[PDB]
Amino acid sequence: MINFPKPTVEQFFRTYTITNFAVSSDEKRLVFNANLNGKMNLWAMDLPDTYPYLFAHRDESCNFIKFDPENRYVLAGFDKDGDENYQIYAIPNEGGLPHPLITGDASEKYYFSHLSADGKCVYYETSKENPSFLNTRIRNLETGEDRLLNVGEVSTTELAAVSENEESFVYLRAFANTYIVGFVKMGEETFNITPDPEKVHVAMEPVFTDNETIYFATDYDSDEMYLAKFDLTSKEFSKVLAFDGESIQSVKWDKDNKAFYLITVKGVTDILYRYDVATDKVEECSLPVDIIEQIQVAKSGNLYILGRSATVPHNVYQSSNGVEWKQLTNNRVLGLSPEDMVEPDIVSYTSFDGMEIEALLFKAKPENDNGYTIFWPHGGPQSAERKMFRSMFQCFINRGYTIFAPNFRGSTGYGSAFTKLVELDWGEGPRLDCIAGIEWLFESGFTDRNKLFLVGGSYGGYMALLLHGRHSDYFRAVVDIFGPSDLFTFINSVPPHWKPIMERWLGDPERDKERFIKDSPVTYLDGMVKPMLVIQGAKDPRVVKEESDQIVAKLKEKGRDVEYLVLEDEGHGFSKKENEIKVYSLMLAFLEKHQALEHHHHHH
Amino acid sequence: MINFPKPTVEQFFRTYTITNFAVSSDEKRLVFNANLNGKMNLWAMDLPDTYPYLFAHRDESCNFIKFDPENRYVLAGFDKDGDENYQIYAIPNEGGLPHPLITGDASEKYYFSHLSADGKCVYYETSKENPSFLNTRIRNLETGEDRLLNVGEVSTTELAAVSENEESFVYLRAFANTYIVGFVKMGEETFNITPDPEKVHVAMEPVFTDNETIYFATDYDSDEMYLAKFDLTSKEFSKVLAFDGESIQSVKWDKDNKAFYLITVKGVTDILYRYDVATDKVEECSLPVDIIEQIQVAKSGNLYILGRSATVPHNVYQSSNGVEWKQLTNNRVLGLSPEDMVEPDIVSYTSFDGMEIEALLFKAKPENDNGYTIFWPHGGPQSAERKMFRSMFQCFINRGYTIFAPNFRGSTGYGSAFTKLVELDWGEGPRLDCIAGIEWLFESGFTDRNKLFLVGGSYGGYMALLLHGRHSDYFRAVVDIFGPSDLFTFINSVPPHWKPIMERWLGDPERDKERFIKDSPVTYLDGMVKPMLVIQGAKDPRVVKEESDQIVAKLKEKGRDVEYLVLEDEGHGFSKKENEIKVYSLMLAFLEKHQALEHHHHHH
Repeated sequence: MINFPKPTVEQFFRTYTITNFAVSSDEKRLVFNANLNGKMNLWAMDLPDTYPYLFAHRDESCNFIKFDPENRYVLAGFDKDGDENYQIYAIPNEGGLPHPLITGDASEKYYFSHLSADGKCVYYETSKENPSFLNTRIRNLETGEDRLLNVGEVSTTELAAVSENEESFVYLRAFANTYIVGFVKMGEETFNITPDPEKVHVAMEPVFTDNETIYFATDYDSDEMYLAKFDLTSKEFSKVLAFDGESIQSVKWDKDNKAFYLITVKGVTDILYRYDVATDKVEECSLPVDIIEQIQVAKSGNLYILGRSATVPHNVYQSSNGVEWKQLTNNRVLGLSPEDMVEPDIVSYTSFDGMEIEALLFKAKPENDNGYTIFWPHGGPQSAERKMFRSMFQCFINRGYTIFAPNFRGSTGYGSAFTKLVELDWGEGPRLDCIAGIEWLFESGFTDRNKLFLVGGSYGGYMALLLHGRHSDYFRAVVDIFGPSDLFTFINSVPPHWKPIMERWLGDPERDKERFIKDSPVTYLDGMVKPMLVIQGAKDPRVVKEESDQIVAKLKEKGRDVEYLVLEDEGHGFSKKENEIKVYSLMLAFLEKHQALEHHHHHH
Repeated sequence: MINFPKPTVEQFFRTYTITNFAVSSDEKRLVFNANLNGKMNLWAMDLPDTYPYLFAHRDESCNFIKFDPENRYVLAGFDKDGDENYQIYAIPNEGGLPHPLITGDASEKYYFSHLSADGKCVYYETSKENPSFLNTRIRNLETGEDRLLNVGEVSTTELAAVSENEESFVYLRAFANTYIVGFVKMGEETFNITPDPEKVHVAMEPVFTDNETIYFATDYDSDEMYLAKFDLTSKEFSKVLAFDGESIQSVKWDKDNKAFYLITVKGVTDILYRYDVATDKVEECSLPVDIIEQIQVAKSGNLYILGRSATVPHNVYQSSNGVEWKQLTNNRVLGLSPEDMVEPDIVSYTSFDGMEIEALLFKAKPENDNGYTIFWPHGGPQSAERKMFRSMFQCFINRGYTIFAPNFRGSTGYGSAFTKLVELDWGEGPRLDCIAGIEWLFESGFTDRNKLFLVGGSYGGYMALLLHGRHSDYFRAVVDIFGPSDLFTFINSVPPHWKPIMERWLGDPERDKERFIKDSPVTYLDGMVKPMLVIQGAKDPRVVKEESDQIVAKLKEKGRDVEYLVLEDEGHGFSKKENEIKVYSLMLAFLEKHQALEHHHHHH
């Protein structure tokens, strides 16, 4: 009847992000962090009523939310403008204004570790007197007394679990993202929790089941993360449950049912399992989305997840049995449904050394298809592109782009060994996996030559710059979103507590000088001749602004076609809607103007 | 445990407004207009799910919302930055971007009147060819055809109801706010719906129950508005149902139960009644709030309202039967409950001629009380101050102010005769009502001399200016929010279609020269010695910018303490949160600094 034009990119601009949530011990309140009003703030629902209200006002990113078990307060962590100098604040149980609780100087960090079961004692890590390795302290909220509990040594040390009786403590000590050693502290004495800490492995997600037992996730002597157990009395490590070709990334003790909920990564999706300890039996549950951001188990055995799909934005869901899910939030893409968006095809190709590489290909719909492709290397590097909603992707797909995102070596979800391959090799193997995937796109016919764009953020921004420098001929245009450009400057500018990890992840500036030169994008500045858009957040602590200033500066001396957008109030990401939309709008205009006119004149 | 500071002012800044709403015919969608994300936009709930999602993006005020009966579209009307040039847009059933439907030049107005029961034909009013009186047209959505239906004559005329068979039409013609004459057009002939249209009276809210029958509210030969019926065949007018000391202001036909829902005004609250036509019986319903803003009756008989109370913000409720209400939305004040806010005491005093004047007194809480009082003349003037939420009041009360809001002569809610007393008397009767209220405050002890601020908006702002001009000694400082300052400029600057009403409401600038001067604030410019803040929206069509510009320009010539805030992107109100907050912040800081220093030195 009325002729409504088809959807435009502006419809994809009004979707918000939910980063995080928590559920009160009695399940009467669920609080979540979302930029529903244009900036990050905590919102609440009085379950079962799902109409949300503002729970606290702050307009900052939030790193954790914790209910008092006796409902006298809510704790949350907030930084400044993407600072990542998170500190700990308290909020009245009914909401209100955050109140400084465990805070200090603007450059200090205060991370929440554990809350005592009586709600009196907060365990946390701080960088204050120990920037490199962090100290572990306790604040007693009744008396105000604050104690040193553990002094970090050797590498970055955090407190990851505490026994009901507050006599036993599990620490995790990170030497790399793939080498994380667990130890228990009991007397003055300490104990490894795997059989051999000299073996490269991760221990994650420890939980006390007794004052004398922990279970946790580890890939000790395996290519996948499995469920292990450690007995503090006998000091016995045991392998309990493993999944063929899947890594456990989440362990949740359902105490009253003596059961675990376990999330695994199987490539580009997450799977949920229930494990009944007593009957040693495993139920395969069903998730309503493909990618889980967070999960919580209430005392009653109810299950709460935060997750998303390719075609479904961040939403929170509730289940009793882990099989039928009530969707609680209703975060949608304006006027559309999953059918209106594109699911990616999972696809694979063979790389230079015979290694099979899995990738996500999002084909533009014929009706929208503009003939161009965006090659998107994900950020990390020890991360992944997965069936996870980014309004960014579907926005570009709406404008008609095909998108290709390969999980180059270094990506997670393909076992421990695959993930280690980017270590000490940021610019050889992964780059060649990308070139190989580009060649595959041409062979496939889903990309035409001279119609390939290149877009990437963070590590992907570095890869965008690196591919630009050394393989310019492939690309029509490049977008670099906070990409490190020089490895010597970058490894010196990361936060101190990342420094001990950087020797194993990246390398050493003096010992590995030659590799560092060869993998730094600024070394190939002369080869960066295609039009380029650079985007950076001034407050970024991971990839500091200087990495984007220097590369833009060096290009501008050579009179190059470079655009540069700085967002004064953001860090490693865009928590404010205004800024997010500004970035989308600019990337779209940039890519549009660098398509070829290809104007056809017909018989008229 | 944790020492939380007491509620601050900034907690009243995060509350949003809901101005208007509609429910689909099948009750499976409810759409409403709100500035929950900082600007006005349509949000929606898939009932019984109440988690809302964005339905249309526009960032503009919305004057109506209308579902298609066959669920192929939603109509809505938007202006530009508080222009009040509303025009008609269509939105897909699922939501999306509004599409120009019945629109034109930026200065033109297109007001929706009626949609045909098949969803084919849209009746509307436009200023285009008849700015003073308006014309009524019809648009066929299947064909694109647009016919002229009626030409406004004599005074400003709208189509208020259309029969099921589209052969009879009720028009309303307004000569004053208290004088609105109804007539019916069938064939080419027209009849009065009241016996004598020479009697000053109002007819309102007509509804066709048959193609031969209408009911409506009117106050013909009465001091209150009552339910009335007019039979189109026999041309019989009947007085059907009246409520002692209450005026009907809304009339809703529940067709399947042959029943009426009627809302009355009884001073400072609204009351809901059900009237069963078959049995001539009245059932008194209960409301979950004191002031109703809008009401729809679904075909199933279910009841939907939007409203508020002194301590409960705008919210939407639903009922099977008008007794037990389900609150659908959760618009709250951040971290607070009703009990944390102040209910006004209902008070009354005798005025200069013995007339009784009702008033709302908000007493500051002992623990907050700063000892000052704010005197607030409401806007309109043929409006009222009522037990209605304004985040503004509770914000000032929290900071420690007592607030007094009298319903001076001209106010609604105390019968037709009372409402007319402001007509041709803006600056005398009501001015003296205010003075008597101020004298009563002093005598009651609830306000001290030298501790009285004055704050008003619209007609309230005119009154603020006048009270300042002729009576400055009563006041520490004054806030004028978009108030007319000079009656000569004002009456010439109002919108074209408001002009016909203006001779009866205000008067004639030649015939009434003397009174216009006596009642213009700007003739008492010399008496405005107290410090004053002035607030104006640039796009305001009711009280144009020039009314505030000129009074500020004149006070500045005499070196007076005047502050002026213009909001470039607002009209006669603050639809955008950023502006509303700037206004509150500035008012609070203005009133603080013009309190007396009151420093107390202690023995320490």
